[PDB]
This record gives sequence, C-alpha cells and structure tokens, in this order.
Amino acid sequence: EVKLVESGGGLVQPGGSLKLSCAASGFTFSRYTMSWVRQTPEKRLEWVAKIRNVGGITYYPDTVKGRFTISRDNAKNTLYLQMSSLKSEDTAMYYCARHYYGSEDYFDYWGQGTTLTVSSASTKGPSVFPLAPGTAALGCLVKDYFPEPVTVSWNSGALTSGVHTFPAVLQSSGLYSLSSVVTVPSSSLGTQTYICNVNHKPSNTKVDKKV
Amino acid sequence: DNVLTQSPASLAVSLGQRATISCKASQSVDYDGDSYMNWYQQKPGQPPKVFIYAASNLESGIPARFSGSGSGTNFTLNIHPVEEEDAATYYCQQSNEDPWTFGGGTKLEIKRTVAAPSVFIFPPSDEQLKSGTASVVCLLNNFYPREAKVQWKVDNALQSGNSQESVTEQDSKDSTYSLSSTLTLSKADYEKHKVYACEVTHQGLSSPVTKSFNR
Ligand SMILES: *[C@@H]1O[C@H](CO)[C@@H](O)[C@H](O)[C@H]1NC(C)=O
Repeated sequence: EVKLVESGGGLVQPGGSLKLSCAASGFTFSRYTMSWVRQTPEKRLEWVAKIRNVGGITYYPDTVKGRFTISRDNAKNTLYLQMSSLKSEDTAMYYCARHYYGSEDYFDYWGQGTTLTVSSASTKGPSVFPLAPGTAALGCLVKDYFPEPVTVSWNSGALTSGVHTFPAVLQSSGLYSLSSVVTVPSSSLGTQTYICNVNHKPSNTKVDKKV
Repeated sequence: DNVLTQSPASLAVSLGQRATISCKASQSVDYDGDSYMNWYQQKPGQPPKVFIYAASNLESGIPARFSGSGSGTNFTLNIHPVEEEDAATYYCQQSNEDPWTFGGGTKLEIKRTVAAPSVFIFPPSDEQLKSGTASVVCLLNNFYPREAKVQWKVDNALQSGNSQESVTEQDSKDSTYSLSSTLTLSKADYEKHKVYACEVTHQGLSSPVTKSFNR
C-alpha cells in the first residue's frame, strides 16, 4: 500500500522560512516524479513544485520561483519543500502528490496534507466547554484558538455514530471557534461516559473534557 | 498560464438524475491526438482523488456512472445516475503545459426529500461564564434542504448582530445537513435575562419550532 505522509507545517511570520517533509512508503520512490500541491483557505488548488525522477530537474510556477525549493532524498524515501520569504498568500494546506508512472500526466496518490499559516498573529490554544444535554444531544464547544486546525474525537475514537464536528468560524477577533456534537439514546445518559478529545497541535494543546 | 474556468460553480441534482459539469481552458490542451485534462473528486477532510485522466479515461476503481468528454478547450464531466455518495467538489486540471493548473471547483449537491431538523438548545457552561462570556448554542440536526432560518430571542426580544452559524458538508449517506448557531453575550448581559430561545423555520417543519431554557 502506497502511502505519503506530510509533516512540518506550522505558523510562520511573514518573511519567514519553513521546510516541509513528505515520507513515502510502499513503492520505489526514486522511480517517480513528485510534486507539491497546495489548497488555499478558499479551497483553490495550486501546483507549487515538481521534481522529476531524472536529473534532479525541478519546475515551479512564477508565484513561488526563487522562494521555494523542492528536493528529494531517494535513499530515505523523502520529499522536501523548503520555503523562504513567506507571504500571507502562501497560507494553505500543502500536499505531496505522486505522478502516474510513465506519462506522468496526473496525480495518482496524495498525502493527507500539512497546514502552513503565514501570519503575525500569536498562537492561541482553545478553551473547551461542555454542551450539556427519544434522543439526546450533547457536545463540546472549542473556542478562541489560532491557527487552524483543531481535531475533535469522542471517547478516543470509539464513538463516531451521530458525531458532527462543525467547520470552524472565524470570529471578528481573528480567533476561531467550533462545536462538536453527538446524539445518543437519552436512556444511555445515565450509564455511558462521554468525553470529547480536542487536539490543537500549533499550541501543543491536548484536552479531554467530560460532558 | 492556462486558466481553467468551471461552470456552474455549484449544481444540485436529484437522485438518479444526470450531473453535467463543464471546464473551459484558455488554451488548447491537445497534444498528438490526446487531450490532457483530468478530473478529481474531493470530499471534506480528504485530498482530491483522480476519477478521469486525459479527458475521457476512467481511473481503475471508479464507478461506471462517471464519464469524461471533450477536447481542445472544452471538457465535460458527466455523472449519471447520481448517488448520495457523489456529493462532493469536482476539479478539472490540465497537464499539457507547465504550470499545471486547476479549475476553481464545482460543488455537487444531491437533492433528496425534505427532512425536518431536530432542534436542541444548550446553555452556557458555568466554566465559561467565569471568563465573563456566555455562548448559547442551537443545533439543527440532519435536515434538507440547507435553507433554514434561526432566530434568537431573549426574554422574547429578537436578537441581531450577536450570533454566527456553521453548517456541515452534505452527508455522504443520507444527503442531509446539520447547523449550529452560537449566540455570544457578556456575562452581565446574560444574567440580565431569564428566557433564552432558539426559533427555527424550515420547509420540513409544519410550523416554527422553538427550543428554550430559563437561566
Ligand atoms: C462545450 O461543451 C458543452 C457540452 O459538452 C456545450 O454546451 C458547449 O456549447 C461547448 N462549448 C463550445 C464552445 O463548443
């Protein structure tokens, strides 16, 4: 099974630098042409960089040429994107993508992405509050964090049925907030324990909140 | 750059009917008898996934209801008959010339029968009130269509300017949406009042539904 795993994203000041990594497994990495593709907050997809399986030949769009460097370490099965003189418009989810062998004319595998935020705003961890409860509803309010993203699970990933984690909303303050909710049998309220697990990696925040 | 323009930007199609999405390129993507336009599907929280490559070829593992056509500057993705799991955003992408470019995406909504929301209201927690802020939450669960009116009332007075809404992406199984509306008050303001009510108007509701609590 082919797998690509991006890492290294984070919050960077405008004008700063950051290097992303993509760990490749399940195929002969050296035989493949590889690209980075990013997706802006507006959901626009932008090809960012390409490195061929031959000659270390690299290609870039004019928007990043001179600031971004793609490279590869075939012995360690790793792809890299070094970014410098970063701009607000570079804020995006960054994906590692493999080109179909031979004709190389489409992306046949992608990683799950790593998030880059270019901003002068400070990191802020979330506050997690309970939404306390036929069917009953309950949940967790994840409020006032920056930057995106946050992850929310229930009972460590055992409880997924009936779970809705809402897209974050940007408040006028510049901080994000979201809720995660779950519906359960109102009879199970007495016996069953419900814990929301919140992760905000940019602030090193891991919280479990019992509802 | 070869700028790609998709139309429409969003599309709603009944179950079992045909979805047609177009992509126009600013210059031709033909080379030596093939046309280098790809189509990708993207679902929330996932990377895009290729469905069609070089205008008309299905990727291995793709259902037969998907097909691609066109050449030069004009391409079409067809889905027929659409299924619930086809709710997604679809992107075209040209590979004829560097830089590779993507269209802006078309979101496909799958139409279903009207489904009324189940409505829930949540008071602010004691913990948060300590911070001097009160967030009151109203949940509208598993409804269709997306259009809904959520009004906050406080001691029966209509609120404006102090709430925000968030809506889930369409469910891949049953084609519904859920929605949250959060009302944000100061502690002082919150404690000035007794009755907090969320009133919901929706096509599936025989009349507006109010959920409320007393502080
Ligand atoms: C592009 O294709 C669609 C149908 O495939 C059609 O409606 C439209 O007229 C075409 N545009 C041109 C310029 O041929």
